Amino acid sequence: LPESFDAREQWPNCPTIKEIRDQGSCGSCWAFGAVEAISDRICIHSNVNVEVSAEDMLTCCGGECGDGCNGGFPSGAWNFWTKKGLVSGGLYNSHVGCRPYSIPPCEHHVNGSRPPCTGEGDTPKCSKTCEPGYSPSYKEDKHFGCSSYSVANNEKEIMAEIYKNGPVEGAFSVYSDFLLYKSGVYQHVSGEIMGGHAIRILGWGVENGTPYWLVGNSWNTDWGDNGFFKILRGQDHCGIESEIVAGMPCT
Ligand SMILES: *[C@]1(C(=O)N[C@H](C(=O)N2CCC[C@H]2C(=O)OC)[C@@H](C)CC)O[C@@H]1C(=O)NCCC
Repeated sequence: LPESFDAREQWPNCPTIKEIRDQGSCGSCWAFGAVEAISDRICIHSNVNVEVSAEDMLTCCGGECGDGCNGGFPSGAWNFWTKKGLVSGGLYNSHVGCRPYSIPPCEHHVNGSRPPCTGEGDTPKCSKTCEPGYSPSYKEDKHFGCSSYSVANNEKEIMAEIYKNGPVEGAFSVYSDFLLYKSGVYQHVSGEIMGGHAIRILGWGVENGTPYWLVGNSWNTDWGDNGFFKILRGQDHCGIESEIVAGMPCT
């Protein structure tokens, strides 16, 4: 395996890999890490480009994935993709796809022009219909996964999975010092625990002798490094290597 790897550069024909979304004032990271990676993989293994609906995942999976805006289970999300499939749907107010995200973007621990985020956000309804004007129907717009699996807590295996099949979803413990991340390789040194956070791992590298994972967060582009961040790799730091999940699209 190479010393560094950036899925954005390796798969130029898949622009979703470079995208950063905004989960808004809702604990839907579990859903975002999943639909983002799934969007990437649909493109990688179908060379079609689809903005997979975070809304569909968040609202219609149900108990199998956890508790909507109150948190969820990454592996459960990929299961939903293989069982019920996912329709398309872009950013809030984009009118792109069957079910665009319904929760407004906000400022995640940074100052900006958008309203500040509020942890208080209710899970939107599961509506099996597409926005007006969109075709085909909800049922016909479903994209299915044909496998859902969990990658072992093994650096090399995780790198191999990304190298061959594309970005994966992962999760780690977020402490307050992570909230102010701006650059460099993140390593937890202080701060109260905020909770578990699901994200998208799209590569790896070494910065100043420090091995890291290239990760895309779902807190918009003005947080961190243009929406992305790097975290220590190889020591299951904050559990970053302990909950890796992925899957392959049908056909
Ligand atoms: C993962 C999750 O969404 N985490 C939270 C979060 O990202 N936000 C909620 C409101 C807007 C976000 C923010 O800006 O937080 C600062 C927080 C708690 C993480 C830092 O609860 C979700 C998950 O599904 N839980 C289980 C772990 C996989």
